[PDB]
Amino acid sequence: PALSASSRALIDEFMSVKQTHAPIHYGHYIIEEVAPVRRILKFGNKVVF
Amino acid sequence: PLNRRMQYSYYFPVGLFMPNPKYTTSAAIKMLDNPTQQLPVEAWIVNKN
Amino acid sequence: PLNRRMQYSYYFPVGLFMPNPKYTTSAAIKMLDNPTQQLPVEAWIVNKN
Repeated sequence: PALSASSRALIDEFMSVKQTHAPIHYGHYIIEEVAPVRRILKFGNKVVF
Repeated sequence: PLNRRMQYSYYFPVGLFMPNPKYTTSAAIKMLDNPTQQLPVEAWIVNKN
Repeated sequence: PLNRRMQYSYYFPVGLFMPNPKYTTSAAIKMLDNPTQQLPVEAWIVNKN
């Protein structure tokens, strides 16, 4: 499974706080990336591995 | 010939429906609408760039 | 001649309108405005001073 999000709010919450984010919201969700290649993420400067 | 190209299949769902006892696992996400009649429509994924 | 300059062109939008599923990624910033009828009309930037 790759990085998905059913809203941008959950992907902002994932970009901000990596460890304590919300993987499931009320009417949305977000699936983290468990790929064998660690694709480093960047939305501005909020660096998430 | 040692510069081989792996192929990894990636998947993600789009527009599921959550179970009816809806919940949140983190605060500070306030979407200004009805949270019970909330429905996914999209899949905001991340590109290579 | 080894003290050359660069031209890093910058940009920033002014006065965009957010979609009607409005949201927040952080609490503890409470404005005394109508949050659904909110509308940017300025754009505060930083200087180099």
